[PDB]
Amino acid sequence: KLKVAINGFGRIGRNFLRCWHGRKDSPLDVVVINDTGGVKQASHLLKYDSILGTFDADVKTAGDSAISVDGKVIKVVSDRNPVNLPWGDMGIDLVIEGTGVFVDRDGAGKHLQAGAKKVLITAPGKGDIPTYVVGVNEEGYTHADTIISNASCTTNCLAPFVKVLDQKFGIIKGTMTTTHSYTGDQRLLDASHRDLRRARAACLNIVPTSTGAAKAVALVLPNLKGKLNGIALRVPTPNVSVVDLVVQVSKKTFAEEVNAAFRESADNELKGILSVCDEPLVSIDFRCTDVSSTIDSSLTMVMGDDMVKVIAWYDNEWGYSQRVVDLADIVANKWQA
Amino acid sequence: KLKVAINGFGRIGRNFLRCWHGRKDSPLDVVVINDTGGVKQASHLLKYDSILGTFDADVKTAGDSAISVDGKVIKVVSDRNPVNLPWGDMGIDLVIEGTGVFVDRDGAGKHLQAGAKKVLITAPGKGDIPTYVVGVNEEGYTHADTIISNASCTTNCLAPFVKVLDQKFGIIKGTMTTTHSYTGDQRLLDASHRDLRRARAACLNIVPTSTGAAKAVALVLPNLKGKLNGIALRVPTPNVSVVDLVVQVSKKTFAEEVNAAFRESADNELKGILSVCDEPLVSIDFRCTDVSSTIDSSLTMVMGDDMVKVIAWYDNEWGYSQRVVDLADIVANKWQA
Amino acid sequence: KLKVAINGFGRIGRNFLRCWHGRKDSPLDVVVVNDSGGVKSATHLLKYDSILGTFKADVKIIDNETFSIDGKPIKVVSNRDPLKLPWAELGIDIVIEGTGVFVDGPGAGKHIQAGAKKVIITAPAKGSDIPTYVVGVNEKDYGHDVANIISNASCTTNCLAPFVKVLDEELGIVKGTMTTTHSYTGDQRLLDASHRDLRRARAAALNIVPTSTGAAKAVSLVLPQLKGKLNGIALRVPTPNVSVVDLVVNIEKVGVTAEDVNNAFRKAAAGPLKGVLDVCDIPLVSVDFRCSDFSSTIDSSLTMVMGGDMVKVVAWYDNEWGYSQRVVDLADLVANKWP
Amino acid sequence: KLKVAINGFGRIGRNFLRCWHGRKDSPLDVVVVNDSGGVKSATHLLKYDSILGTFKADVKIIDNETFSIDGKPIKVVSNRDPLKLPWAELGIDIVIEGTGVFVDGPGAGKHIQAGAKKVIITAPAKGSDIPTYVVGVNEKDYGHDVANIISNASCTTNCLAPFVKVLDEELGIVKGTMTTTHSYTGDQRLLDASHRDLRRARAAALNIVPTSTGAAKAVSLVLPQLKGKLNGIALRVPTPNVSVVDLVVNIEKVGVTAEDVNNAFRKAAAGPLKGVLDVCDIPLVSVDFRCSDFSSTIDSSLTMVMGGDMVKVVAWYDNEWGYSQRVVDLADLVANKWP
Ligand SMILES: NC(=O)c1ccc[n+]([C@@H]2O[C@H](COP(=O)([O-])OP(=O)(O)OC[C@H]3O[C@@H](n4cnc5c(N)ncnc54)[C@H](O)[C@@H]3O)[C@@H](O)[C@H]2O)c1
Ligand SMILES: NC(=O)c1ccc[n+]([C@@H]2O[C@H](COP(=O)([O-])OP(=O)(O)OC[C@H]3O[C@@H](n4cnc5c(N)ncnc54)[C@H](O)[C@@H]3O)[C@@H](O)[C@H]2O)c1
Ligand SMILES: NC(=O)c1ccc[n+]([C@@H]2O[C@H](COP(=O)([O-])OP(=O)(O)OC[C@H]3O[C@@H](n4cnc5c(N)ncnc54)[C@H](O)[C@@H]3O)[C@@H](O)[C@H]2O)c1
Ligand SMILES: NC(=O)c1ccc[n+]([C@@H]2O[C@H](COP(=O)([O-])OP(=O)(O)OC[C@H]3O[C@@H](n4cnc5c(N)ncnc54)[C@H](O)[C@@H]3O)[C@@H](O)[C@H]2O)c1
Repeated sequence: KLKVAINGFGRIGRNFLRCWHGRKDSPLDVVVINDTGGVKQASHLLKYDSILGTFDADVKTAGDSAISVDGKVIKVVSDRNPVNLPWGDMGIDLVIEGTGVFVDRDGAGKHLQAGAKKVLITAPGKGDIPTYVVGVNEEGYTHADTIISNASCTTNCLAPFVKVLDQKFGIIKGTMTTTHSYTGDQRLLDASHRDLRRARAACLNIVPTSTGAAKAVALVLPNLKGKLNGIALRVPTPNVSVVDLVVQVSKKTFAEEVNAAFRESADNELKGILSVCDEPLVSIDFRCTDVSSTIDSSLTMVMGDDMVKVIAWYDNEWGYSQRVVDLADIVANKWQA
Repeated sequence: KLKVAINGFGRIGRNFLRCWHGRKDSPLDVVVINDTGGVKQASHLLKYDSILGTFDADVKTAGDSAISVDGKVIKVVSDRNPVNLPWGDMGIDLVIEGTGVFVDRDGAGKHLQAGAKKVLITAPGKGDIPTYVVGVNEEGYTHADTIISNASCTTNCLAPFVKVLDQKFGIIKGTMTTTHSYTGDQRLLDASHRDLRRARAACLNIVPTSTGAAKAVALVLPNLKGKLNGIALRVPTPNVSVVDLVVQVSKKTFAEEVNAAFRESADNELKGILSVCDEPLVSIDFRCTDVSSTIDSSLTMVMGDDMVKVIAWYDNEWGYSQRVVDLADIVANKWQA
Repeated sequence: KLKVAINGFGRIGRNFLRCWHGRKDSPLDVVVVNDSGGVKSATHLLKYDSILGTFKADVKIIDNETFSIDGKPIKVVSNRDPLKLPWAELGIDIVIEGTGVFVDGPGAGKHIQAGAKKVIITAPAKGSDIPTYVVGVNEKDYGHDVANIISNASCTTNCLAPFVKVLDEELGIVKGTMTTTHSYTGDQRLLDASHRDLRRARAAALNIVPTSTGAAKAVSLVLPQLKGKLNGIALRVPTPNVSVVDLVVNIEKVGVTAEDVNNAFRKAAAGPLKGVLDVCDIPLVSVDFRCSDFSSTIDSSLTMVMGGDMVKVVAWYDNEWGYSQRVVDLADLVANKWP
Repeated sequence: KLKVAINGFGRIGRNFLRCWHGRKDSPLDVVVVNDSGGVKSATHLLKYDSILGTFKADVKIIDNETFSIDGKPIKVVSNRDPLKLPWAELGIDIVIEGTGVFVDGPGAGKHIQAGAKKVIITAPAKGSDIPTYVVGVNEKDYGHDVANIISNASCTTNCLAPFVKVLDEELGIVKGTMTTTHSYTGDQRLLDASHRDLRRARAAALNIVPTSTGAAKAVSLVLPQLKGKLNGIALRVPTPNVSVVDLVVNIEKVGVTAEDVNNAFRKAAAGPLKGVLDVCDIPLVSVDFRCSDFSSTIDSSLTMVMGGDMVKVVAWYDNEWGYSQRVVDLADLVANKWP
């Protein structure tokens, strides 16, 4: 219903719109997309995922500048500058930075200059930029929050339940890492890049790196300041990743209890946000899964009743896309205008 | 010099003999090999690694039942039963279980029945079976230790330096995991196996699993009883792996100091056993590396001056093979007979 | 509507059962599974696919000899012995060789002795005693009591046979030698390991593998007018699964375009070989055909001509999914040929 | 012994410099590198290869505009502007296009205006104005001041050209249409991403890619007697880095065996095309040829005949390593052709 716009049409926005069309009563409405690619090119592209596969809905280029989605036409634009983009023209309520380049307040500001109402970001807002997360700060979302972001799917996976865990026993501290799958942030072959690791081919190489999660959790949970500083392991898969973490909780306990509380939360509020998996399952067993998190209760363990190893997966985009969905819906909430 | 024999000629024994021929003054001498495969088949096989590549030495089937190594002929046998194997025939001093099936005392005992002097094992001795590790228990090796094993390369990587770390600050506890690469222990495609995870194709799928390391370290270090219980992550690479671990040490400190002590140890005794890597490096940057361990001092960190995240790599076989080499040499040591 | 039992629950059989439950009105009743792997594992295995994923419906485990799917229960056996399978007890009309073991007639007849009515081989019979029946090819030429144990060679073959037949039929093909791009399989070695064929013995995930395929014969088998007309070798790509082949042939026509043929291609594919055959036009790559019931999908922008008659062709197939459907509808025909 | 500067430090240029320092008596002096990537990174990049690994000797970084290798220092530039490269200052005789950008003559001549003496294109010239010189092919036919900016098409081409030439030479080839198995490269998309060609635009690591190659023309370019004689399309395997092709051709001979040819194959490969060409006999797979200086390696057990003259052939090559060596010895010849 609400007029939406996506920008920097990465696989992120692709899966995103795939969910949006697949979304049951999407209260939102994307109307245009920007990315360097072309109309039929992008249409073909999105028409076939390399993980889900083809789109279970005809998408043709309805017009040479727009594409249909079973008749649902959406304008396709291509530029590297938000001011060149029909925000005030199309009266765009919301632009979605997928380029990853407008990690600044200013970057989003360009869209507002071209006539954007609000700007949301799939990336960790580089600098003092708010990021709302379902079951986390989503209530802190105000309509005054016109410029807010979303950190890496990795982060968002961790945030809520580890919050509850600090709320369950009280996590004194504990750092992590993630089996993160590679991406465009890592050059296909060994090509020059800001990060040598990211510069590496890595198609056949595990990449050690980091993520703002180490602080993004402290970001979303100022309470969690410094209690965790985890790094990122870009793994040679293209897919959904799982996360490692051992924490130091204040209250002593056993893993199974933590797992039970996990299920409980995945019923009370983490329902739909979180799942608890107990079967022997691997990355394949978590695809197109809408719960941001899949607790491997079957394997989570605790050392000294305080040092709590945990296993839970998260889809590189699909789950993240769903996060984008419902946060955008929350934006449609508190949307008197 | 000492007459050696290898059994179950997995890629393990392949890389092993590749090092042995490449070994500078190998005081040992393999004379025969068993594995289900055939003579020219295996010769061709070993002649070309999929990681190092071809063998930098002509190997032909010197005889229809044996193969040369630049003229160094070694008998090739093929059977599933040690009693069918020329131990008392060839007067074999030592058989090397590579089959992984004789994880029992009894399994090795079969070779001794066919006339083996001692039996060494590339695998974690399933049950009460001694495993010696360089710089770890290798001194505890006695000539009376005729039946001793060697746990997974993963384990052996961890043991020595974490020992020193408990010897450096005093590791109260702390569990781990490893970016272990898949193997034959996991079915190429989704084929039936004892472990569903191991049963999984996993060619494109990270596998969560475990390893005796969680106890093998407590095994080799009874002092380390329960101080660590780490799991295994079989990653979709075929290659050298790296290890994750955060520990709880008694003495407070900072990572850089730990790294320095790491270098120091990799000079005093962990020299050749261990390296300290500070450059941004990935699995490719650790192949044919003889130090069992490559400390990523550049990335190791500590939480609360006690919770010590660490990064260090280990070659699936090559390094492990080297471990086999020098332990076998130690067997040639204390070898009055 | 007719008793069936899979003999060997290969990934092939997994996809097969996927299609069977995914079948509209499957005239056949797969009731018991053979694989020495434990029912809980099995249920897991099929319940968690790699190439496409979890069964898109429930699977449960009734008594751990005999699990269920969406309430519909399925027996399971677990053996390598043919006679030790309750073909007689379970009254199974048809054996589904999902092991490739009994590439011999006698090996299959063993299960018949164990009380089976018929056997189908989901593979090329190493002998010749067994009719390697193919959809759109000899499926019509199948007869009941006419070697009630019939065979079915590799997808590789089946993908190629029918349309190239139609090609030498409408246009006439002098000869030709194909070459596919097969995706690694269990016979290949995830890592260099003890194995007969030196090639697939290597670490599969990291090596294209030069091998051959019985197809070049199987096609001449099913097409005796193709006897010694086709050769071609199997290229085994370290990709999960996205079978695809190319072949240049000398046509017996005047030397016509390839375009016109692509027209005729899709025509027959839209004509007698509806559903069986596809000739797509969109420029697409491997993943662009996952889980496609078409035994083959040609793209026109690929197939071309060298010397008028020297003409090239490209098309794709899923070594199981399509092959699975092939098993399905042949058995269904068999069921029609069944009394 | 002659000034050189790589223009664009592609992985190609990385392997190239590996060979250059790995060269016995390289008559050429690569002194400065072009790539807008920072010298510390560069040093790292070359110092840490994937396909084979770290330089098997020291590499250091003297002043971070200008690093070193084993004491031997190397300047570096970092730009996309041709004129902004000190070809004139550094007095560089030869430009090594390692970007594929200036597939045009003029694009290369830009660097000449920036003070270069000659340009070589490590790629197929999109135009035709540039001599796509090839070892064992037209390398002898190269002349100084004869378009001192000459080109060199893909390894793909160069692998095929010379020996197939010798084949139509000793036996005569009517025609034929090849098809390779190229491995993904930077032009391909690690993940489905905005890109011109729909095919290589897809996630490379998980898709065989149907594409074509300028080779079928380049061969006709270098072999005008092959004008319109060869076609063939590029198959892009998500393989790490191993290049290999097949092709069936109709010979102009009586219809001889393939065996005899394999003999003649290795003969010429051992004859005029020593080092350049290989015809191996061991049944081998992709990895079995890593870092092999042979522009091509045939395996006899593969190449075959369909119709006497309808004859198949298989051989391999490293898209860079061999190609690198090609760049090396051509420049060395150029150096001999140099005053
Ligand atoms: N890998 C994931 O699924 C994932 C998960 C977490 C966060 N993210 C975020 O998603 C973004 C990357 O998306 P992706 O992983 O699909 O990669 P991607 O490279 O496919 O996305 C970027 C796309 O935008 C285009 N683009 C770049 N700069 C542009 C500009 N100035 N204007 C217009 N288009 C431009 C690129 O050409 C490309 O098509 C980043 O913001 C990243 O932080 C990605
Ligand atoms: N991935 C590794 O390199 C690694 C890590 C640590 C330890 N190990 C140990 O190495 C062994 C596996 O070696 P691999 O990883 O090279 O796998 P592998 O499967 O290649 O090794 C087993 C080999 O032995 C053969 N074999 C099996 N049973 C046999 C029998 N009864 N008699 C004779 N031959 C037999 C198999 O056919 C195969 O060739 C196990 O014991 C494992 O614990 C391997
Ligand atoms: N790969 C394909 O798509 C394809 C196409 C054509 C032909 N085939 C034929 O299908 C066979 C199996 O297909 P796959 O690729 O899934 O192979 P697979 O090895 O995965 O299937 C065999 C399965 O059955 C088990 N098994 C082996 N022998 C058995 C026996 N005697 N009784 C019961 N179970 C037994 C194996 O342990 C394994 O679990 C191959 O051997 C091949 O001849 C397969
Ligand atoms: N892949 C092969 O083996 C092969 C074989 C034949 C032809 N080629 C040609 O070689 C070119 C590069 O080879 P590659 O596969 O290593 O590609 P690549 O993209 O890895 O190499 C180009 C590198 O140079 C940089 N670059 C791009 N434009 C530049 C410019 N104008 N000035 C300076 N640096 C620039 C890129 O950012 C990248 O780091 C290709 O474009 C292709 O035309 C390569």
